[PDB]
Amino acid sequence: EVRLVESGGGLVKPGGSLRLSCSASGFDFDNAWMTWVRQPPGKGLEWVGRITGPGEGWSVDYAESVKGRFTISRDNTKNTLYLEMNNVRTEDTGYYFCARTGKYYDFWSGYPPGEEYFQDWGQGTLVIVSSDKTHTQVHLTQSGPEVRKPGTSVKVSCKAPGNTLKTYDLHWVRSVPGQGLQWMGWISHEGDKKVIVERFKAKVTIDWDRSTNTAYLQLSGLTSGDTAVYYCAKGSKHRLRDYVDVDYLSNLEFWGQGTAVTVSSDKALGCLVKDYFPEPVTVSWNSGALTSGVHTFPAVLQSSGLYSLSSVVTVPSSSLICNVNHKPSNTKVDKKVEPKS
Amino acid sequence: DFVLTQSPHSLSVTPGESASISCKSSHSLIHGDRNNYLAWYVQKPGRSPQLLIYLASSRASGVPDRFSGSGSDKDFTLKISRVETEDVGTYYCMQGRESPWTFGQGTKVDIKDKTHTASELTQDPAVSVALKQTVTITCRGDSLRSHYASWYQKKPGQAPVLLFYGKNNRPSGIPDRFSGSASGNRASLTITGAQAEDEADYYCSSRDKSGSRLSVFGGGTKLTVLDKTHTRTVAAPSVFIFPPSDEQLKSGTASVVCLLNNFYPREAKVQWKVDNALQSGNSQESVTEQDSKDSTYSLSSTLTLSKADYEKHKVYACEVTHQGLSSPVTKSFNRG
Repeated sequence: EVRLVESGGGLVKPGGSLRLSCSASGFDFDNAWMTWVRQPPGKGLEWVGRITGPGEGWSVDYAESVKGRFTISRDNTKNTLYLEMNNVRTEDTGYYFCARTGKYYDFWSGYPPGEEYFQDWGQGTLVIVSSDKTHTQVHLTQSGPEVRKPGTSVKVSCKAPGNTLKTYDLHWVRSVPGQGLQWMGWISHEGDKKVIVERFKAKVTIDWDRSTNTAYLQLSGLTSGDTAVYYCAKGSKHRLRDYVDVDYLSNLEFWGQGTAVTVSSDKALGCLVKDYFPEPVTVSWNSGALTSGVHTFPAVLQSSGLYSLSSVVTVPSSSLICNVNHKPSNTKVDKKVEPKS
Repeated sequence: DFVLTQSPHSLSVTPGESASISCKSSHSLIHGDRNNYLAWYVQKPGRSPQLLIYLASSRASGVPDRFSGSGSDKDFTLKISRVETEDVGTYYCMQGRESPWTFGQGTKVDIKDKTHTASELTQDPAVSVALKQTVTITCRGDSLRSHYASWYQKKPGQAPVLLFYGKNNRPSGIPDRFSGSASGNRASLTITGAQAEDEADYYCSSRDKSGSRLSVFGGGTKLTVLDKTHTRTVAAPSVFIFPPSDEQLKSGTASVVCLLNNFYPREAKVQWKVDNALQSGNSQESVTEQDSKDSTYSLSSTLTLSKADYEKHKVYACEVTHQGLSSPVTKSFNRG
């Protein structure tokens, strides 16, 4: 029910300014404390600031490496939170999360400032502070950021203006957070080879329509592990014949902008436990007796929202009750399987 | 395939100094007349991956000369003298000799600050425990004499999840294998049951000085799991197929399941034939773990369709393409 999302993150020159926006919904924003927390890439989290509540005086407290330079304010009408970053440095580059702050104070002993903890977190926006122009080398443009329901088909485009570069071989590379870069496939500019990695060979399709100098990347069967940024890169190679030409990659020179795609995970017979509201449920076979090869399967969140898991067990061919009990919903579901026709 | 080894994993060097990354491969990367197919790329964060060095030591156009590569055969090296500000980013090495041409792991490069380098909450970063074992991550600080500590799980590129806080307060949904304790100037978080999904960063949060309105995070701890293999025997699954029950046909849905019982390796490609044709968004799966009784896996591929669409076709198929199995052991259904 608690939804925290951040926006306004982009690129600002050193010494410039940028306003971050954290929209909240799903609780009482009027009396809830809010905290800003940043994390530089590949480093650790760092407490930035926090704003108090109504009777608490709307007072704000900042970190020392932030004090005076940044500024936190809240608007309890739009249910949004702002962080105004002024005189920004090359040290303030990293992800910026907002979180609903908790007020923990043990009752009976009783102490002075207690502690602060952060309950719900936002997905985080990114702020980059490194000058440059980013547009002087935009010879390769891609499609806008797409969002798909898990299982749809998304097509990533990659075009050079008119008829720009061709003698470089087209390549597709995916950038997974933390996992690093990963090569997906390529099409030789000669057109004789279109090799896709055996890993991505299931769902991915590479196409090159040469009439308009445009590259395509088809992604069907979208899972939550493909949430990443997709880059198209054209690079040189070295080819020499053998018995059947053989190609050797030289480099990946001109890179694209990177299409960010996100799949929304938020916005011997056996028995089945389908459509039960809270996770999880337990399945014991024959009132807790059958254990030889009992393969109760984990639960998945289906399109309805409720969970659905399987529970089977291997049975010999000579012998030709699953005691399911879903307590967090008050449903005693003992059942027995039998075929019929 | 044949992959690379990128080390050191991460460096935090002072500006104006020199740095070096090494990239090691499985086999060679050399052809005739002295060529070496390997390139170096930088991904300055947010901006697209930038190319610096290609074909062993050849420097790309526009790249400053402070960037320079070396090495040959199977071990290469990249040096950056006079490291400056915007040299931050994850540096990768890519081979171009062996198809499919793969990448490395990346070396997240950071600039040492040498200013206020005194994290109020001490937190050692390297922690590893075996599978199905117990491990305790500790946090130290002067403010822990009179304040508790909250614990958070941080998987890269996602929202940090709060795990434990206060005396003995654990949120719902969070698994109960997480437990928080404290004593003296120390606060601890113990994961009694070791699961693979627990591998992430872990941060302790509390005050800085005793009696202070601010909060402070620790340095962070990268927990690492040490799962084994038990017995790695390429073993075929046992494939069955079940139809939707008639009790389910008195509603609005109808699911078709396909079973794979006790197999190895983990890889198995299941392709559904709604009517000798693939599916575009109506099939899900679920898999158990190593049963510790035979150390093999499982599979439960479900094909959920509406009842108005189930009685349409008459021949569904579950295709199992495996490594131990050679042919598409397919299982079909009828209604009699």
